[PDB]
Amino acid sequence: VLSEGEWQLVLHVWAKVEADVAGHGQDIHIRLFKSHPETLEKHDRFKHLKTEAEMKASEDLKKHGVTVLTALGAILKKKGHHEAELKPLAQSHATKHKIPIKYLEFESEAIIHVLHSRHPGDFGADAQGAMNKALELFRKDIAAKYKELGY
Ligand code: HEM
Ligand code: NA
Repeated sequence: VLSEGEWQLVLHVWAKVEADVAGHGQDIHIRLFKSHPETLEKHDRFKHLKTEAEMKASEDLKKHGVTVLTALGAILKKKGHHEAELKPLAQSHATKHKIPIKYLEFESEAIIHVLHSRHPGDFGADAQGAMNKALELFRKDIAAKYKELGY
């Protein structure tokens, strides 16, 4: 739904994520789990990590963040043509992990906050708008697949 110009801002900012994917992943998950503690309960792997120092010390959580941001980066680089990338993600998050669509909204907010905190200069108003639109499109298409799956 984005313009080419907006996609360029999305991908330009994502290149900075890729310069420290693991660090971005940790910051995003710490923000998600501290702001929305109920999400922490859906991560059986991590629900025992109840302090910020405890999540930061978890190499398992650090590895998961890379997995997550690697999949998200692959989706964003498709500039909306991400049917095949979203299919297995919707399938697992709807029917295996049982993640409400609202939690993807919480994670999207956390991504935006971390990008702004690490890259306040490059993640200005226009890049923030483009990245919000890209994540909104991701959530819309995931929600449509949830419905196809019966969830
Ligand atoms: C922000 C967008 C998100 C992306 C891109 C993403 C991506 C992924 C990927 C690639 C996996 C591993 C493969 C798979 O099982 O499908 C995974 C696993 C998982 N995700 Fe997500 N995810 C997101 C949001 C969330 C949210 C919000 C929750 C719940 C709070 C969640 C909970 C889980 C759980 C429980 C697993 C299984 C992990 C395990 O125990 O090994 N995800 N995700
Ligand atoms: Na579970």
